[PDB]
Amino acid sequence: WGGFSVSNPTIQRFFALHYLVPFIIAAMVIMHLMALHIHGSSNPLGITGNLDRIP
Amino acid sequence: AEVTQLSNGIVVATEHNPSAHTASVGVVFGSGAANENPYNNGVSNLWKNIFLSKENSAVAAKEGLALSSNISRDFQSYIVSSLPGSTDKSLDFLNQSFIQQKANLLSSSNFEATKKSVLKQVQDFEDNDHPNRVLEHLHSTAFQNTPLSLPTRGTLESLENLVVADLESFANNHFLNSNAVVVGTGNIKHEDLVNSIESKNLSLQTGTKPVLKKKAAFLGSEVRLRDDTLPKAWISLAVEGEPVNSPNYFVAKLAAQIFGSYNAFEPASRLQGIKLLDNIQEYQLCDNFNHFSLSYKDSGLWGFSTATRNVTMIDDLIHFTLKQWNRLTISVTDTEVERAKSLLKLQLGQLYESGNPVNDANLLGAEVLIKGSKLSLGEAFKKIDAITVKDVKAWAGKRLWDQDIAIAGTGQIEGLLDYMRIRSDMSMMRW
Repeated sequence: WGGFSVSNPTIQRFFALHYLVPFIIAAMVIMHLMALHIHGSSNPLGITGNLDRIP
Repeated sequence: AEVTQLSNGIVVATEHNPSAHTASVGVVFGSGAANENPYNNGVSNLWKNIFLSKENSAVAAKEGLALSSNISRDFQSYIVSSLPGSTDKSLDFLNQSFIQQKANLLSSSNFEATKKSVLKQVQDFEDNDHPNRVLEHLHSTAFQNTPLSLPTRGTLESLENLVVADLESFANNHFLNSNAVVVGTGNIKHEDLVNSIESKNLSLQTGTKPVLKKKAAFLGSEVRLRDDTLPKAWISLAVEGEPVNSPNYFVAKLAAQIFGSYNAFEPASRLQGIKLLDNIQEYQLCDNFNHFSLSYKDSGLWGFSTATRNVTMIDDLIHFTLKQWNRLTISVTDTEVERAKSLLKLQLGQLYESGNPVNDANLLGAEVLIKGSKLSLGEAFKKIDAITVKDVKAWAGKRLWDQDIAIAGTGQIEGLLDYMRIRSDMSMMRW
């Protein structure tokens, strides 16, 4: 809070952090895509997709 | 290339060659694998092989004669070779194999032996001759459910279902005077042959005509024979080409000469003045490639074949090649066209001015069956020189730019991208 209750210091820091987290999420999305990439997507059949891939 | 032709029922065609030492006489019929159906497919190949059977060859050998037979798509040939004087013995043999021994060749003992041989022939080809096998499948898919789709050697399935009757059926419908031209090449004179033929008479199924059918058509498609146990990837890709005797017959052949053929292992081949070579040699995209402009009666195929051990970069091989083709429409250079003119002439020369008479016989027969006469090399050279950059661009804009393709391939083709990706490379983006 930065004080006795949710007040000025809280709203102002919450805006600063609101602006910050979305860039952290973007970075995690890259880590997400990196982990997806080495194994590729799965498919509805739940089995290997290696015998028939399309670009 | 002396054009000598005479008709009196039978159409005789000869071509005298002072420097020769031998002569070749035979008959060329205007029917081939394209005049067959899915079920008797391989019948012509069968006829070719019974005509070359040991029995019928031992006879010709004693007479000092050699036997030749060629089964193509629009025609078939049966040729007899001999010394410049024994030209008459040759005629006695043709007169025999198609009027006398017609039954001796079709005996149960002979037919069964021949059928068993071509059966083993076609099998080894489908098992080991990958580049030709793939080229054959290019025709099969490009012209599916149309005449030009049937392989010349025939299929195993139809071959083992063929019986003596089929040969006769085909023979009665195709080995006819109206669908034939007696050819004579080497050093034999026109009159010398025309009189030796006029000596004998008869007819044997004359005044008949060959059957008719459906018109050949190109269908943008592909056939993939993936085999991961083979060491390479063999592929053929093409667009609808030019039918024999077409306004753009030569422009198409010139266009193919521009990208030519290549063999990675031969030093001089690596030095050719072909732009595409700059792109494929760095990462060695293939062991070899060969462009072609195949021409038939109703249609043709324009494209290329290639073999490679670079199984992880096939997409680059295809990409650079098709990217070069785009150039024919928008930026082929004057000097590329001139280099092709020279090289085209040289190739047509090596084809028509071959020292071998059997080759000339096939060339002569086939050509007169279609245009009535054989194309003079001097007239071909003039048409080739007349070709300009504009001509080439106009042709590619019609036949190449953003047009459907036919693809065929076998072996390690996992790296050959989907149809649409390859298809998209038939054109370039622009404003």
